[PDB]
Amino acid sequence: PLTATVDGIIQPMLKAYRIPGMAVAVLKDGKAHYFNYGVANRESGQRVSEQTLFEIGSVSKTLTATLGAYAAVKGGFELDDKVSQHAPWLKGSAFDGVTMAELATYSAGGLPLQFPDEVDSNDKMQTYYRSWSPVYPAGTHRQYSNPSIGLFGHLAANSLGQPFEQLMSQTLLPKLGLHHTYIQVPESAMANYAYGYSKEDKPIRATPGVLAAEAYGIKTGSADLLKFVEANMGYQGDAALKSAIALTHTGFHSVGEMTQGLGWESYDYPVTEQVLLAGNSPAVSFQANPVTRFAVPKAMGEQRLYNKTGSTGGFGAYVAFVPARGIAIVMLANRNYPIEARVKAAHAILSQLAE
Ligand code: NA
Ligand SMILES: [Zn+2]
Ligand SMILES: [Zn+2]
Ligand SMILES: [Zn+2]
Ligand SMILES: [Zn+2]
Ligand SMILES: [Zn+2]
Repeated sequence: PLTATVDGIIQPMLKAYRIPGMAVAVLKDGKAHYFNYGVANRESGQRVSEQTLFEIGSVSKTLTATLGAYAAVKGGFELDDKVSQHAPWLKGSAFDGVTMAELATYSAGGLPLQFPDEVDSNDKMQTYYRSWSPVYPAGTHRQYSNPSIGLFGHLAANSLGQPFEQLMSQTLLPKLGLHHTYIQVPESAMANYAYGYSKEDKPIRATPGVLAAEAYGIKTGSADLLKFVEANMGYQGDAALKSAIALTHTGFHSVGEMTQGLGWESYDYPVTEQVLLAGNSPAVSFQANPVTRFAVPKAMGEQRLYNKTGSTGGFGAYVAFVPARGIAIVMLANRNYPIEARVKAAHAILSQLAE
């Protein structure tokens, strides 16, 4: 049984981690199912719905990756192009020796998790990339990195002659049928925007930063985010967007049991909880690891679990889907609670959905 299942997993988790609100959406047998808990705003008491806007943090990277793939499919660049081919200001830099695909998959050579301290203007960002010295040879190490995929999204949008935000809001989101998903939440929708809650229980929301839109800037609810997942299960429409989504299901290297694609990370299905936790642990996400290189990028197919974790100061999100079994789960919360718990919860739920 569906509702009691989700409730049984989710609600104890909300109490244990003091999660004020969570929106959950699952895909099964071709239908969306919504389960909503608690409040978007603990002081007003406004209840969470599938239309409540959450910061989804790095789940945004899957949309950025899709935009990037779309630009590639439309001929703005080839994934194997050197980065400086698409960044005149980077010619002569280390990015002469880095591909767009490496940049998208955090394997450029040791770009850090966050921009350094005062790399926080466009002009200082440009100087930063220009003067960057690789820690590792290109394509040998995976180090999860906002600068890395941030630059990828930025240059990809530029290859079509548009700012990232414009290409996302005027082309990609509308073509995916996502009309309630935002990089900047309009006044008209501000009523739906949840508050995040810090470790100290203060209401907070993410602020704009250098390449923040690209790396972790999407606000959306569970309904829209599930629609994006549905497009990843079977999109039939514009051939280009279909081809783009297909590119995000391509694997470029692996780290242990996890295969890195564009935005999505995936596992061989069926996958155990232990393997899913490991692939999403600090061991993989907060340090550089040598990769298992692929002879050529590989279409990963349907017998996979695809996922992405996402966090901001006040928000915690998780998404996972399994195309061959037609199941997916979206979990959006307004507290940045341990990824470990997100993963157990989702695994327990998906396990039941499969059955
Ligand atoms: Na069974
Ligand atoms: Zn239902
Ligand atoms: Zn500054
Ligand atoms: Zn630029
Ligand atoms: Zn629209
Ligand atoms: Zn696919």
